[PDB]
Amino acid sequence: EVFNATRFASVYAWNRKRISNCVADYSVLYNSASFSTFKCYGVSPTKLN
Amino acid sequence: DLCFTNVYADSFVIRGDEVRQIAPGQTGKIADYNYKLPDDFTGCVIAW
Ligand SMILES: CCCCC/C=C\C/C=C\CCCCCCCC(=O)O
Repeated sequence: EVFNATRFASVYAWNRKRISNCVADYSVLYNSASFSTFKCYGVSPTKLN
Repeated sequence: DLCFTNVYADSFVIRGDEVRQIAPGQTGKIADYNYKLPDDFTGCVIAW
């Protein structure tokens, strides 16, 4: 619902979505999602799991 | 101006978006399942 959305919002009207009660197993994005930029600021990536 | 003790060259081919994953403390498909750099990594990463 986030990375595979058909339509994205404009930057001046950027969309905000609440995420709650879920498991952030981002490895499922490894199959089809390729990201040019992935920068974490308040947490190290390797600890995200 | 330096001499290097144990020079090892690790060569492979990845995606353009996965070049950023070649770092000591990165996560991702390549960093987790394919090629991981040590936290105390001493060396140089080159990609073209
Ligand atoms: C649906 C959103 C859930 C967010 C939960 C909050 C924190 C979890 C963290 C990171 C998830 C996104 C990882 C994207 C990059 C994957 C690795 C890569 O390709 O380099």
